Amino acid sequence: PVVIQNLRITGTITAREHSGTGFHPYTLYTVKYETVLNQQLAYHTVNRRYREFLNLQTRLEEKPDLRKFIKNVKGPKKMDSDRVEARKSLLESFLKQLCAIPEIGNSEEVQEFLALN
Repeated sequence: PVVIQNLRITGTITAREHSGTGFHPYTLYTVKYETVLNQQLAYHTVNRRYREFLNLQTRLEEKPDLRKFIKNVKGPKKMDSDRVEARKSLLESFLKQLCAIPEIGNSEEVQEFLALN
């Protein structure tokens, strides 16, 4: 029932967190996408750290009913432009493949990651 289109990573934001003893920088990937209704379109942006992509896969894998669907979906594993580009490409295709499976795209896990619900 959720219709997601045109999902891509458009850039990054380098932010900061407190470790408890000081501040540390970290990287968010900016993911933009649209949702369709029937003829309305909503624009969406969510910023997620690499670790958040990895946690998403883990949440799905923790659940047998969902894990089955993503057996063959290549996901993340726990400047050098070629590597940055390969990472952006990997993460993008990961999300797109997840969204293309109704049972996964509509899961609470993907919805939360994408800030849809």
